[PDB]
Amino acid sequence: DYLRELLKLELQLIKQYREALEYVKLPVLAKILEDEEKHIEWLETILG
Amino acid sequence: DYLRELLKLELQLIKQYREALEYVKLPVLAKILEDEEKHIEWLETILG
Ligand SMILES: [Mn+2]
Ligand SMILES: [Mn+2]
Repeated sequence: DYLRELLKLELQLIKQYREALEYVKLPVLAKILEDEEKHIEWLETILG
Repeated sequence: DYLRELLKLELQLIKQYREALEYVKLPVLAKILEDEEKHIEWLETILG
């Protein structure tokens, strides 16, 4: 579950990232997004 | 403040990351940590 909990925060994280991106074209914001998306696939992979 | 709010979630994120790392030697967990740490410096840089 610890792993679910992180998958949960990350998923909460991106949304807020994506919110900013509805409004501002800030490439560094889009670049964090991309890592978290990676970050979230590893979680899913290791959750099975 | 939107930027503070993200700096805030990230900071909340790592802690939970670091918690797992007190217990488990999972290199992929340590590798996320590292990105978020980057993720957090960009925030600080852009917060000024
Ligand atoms: Mn992440
Ligand atoms: Mn991050």
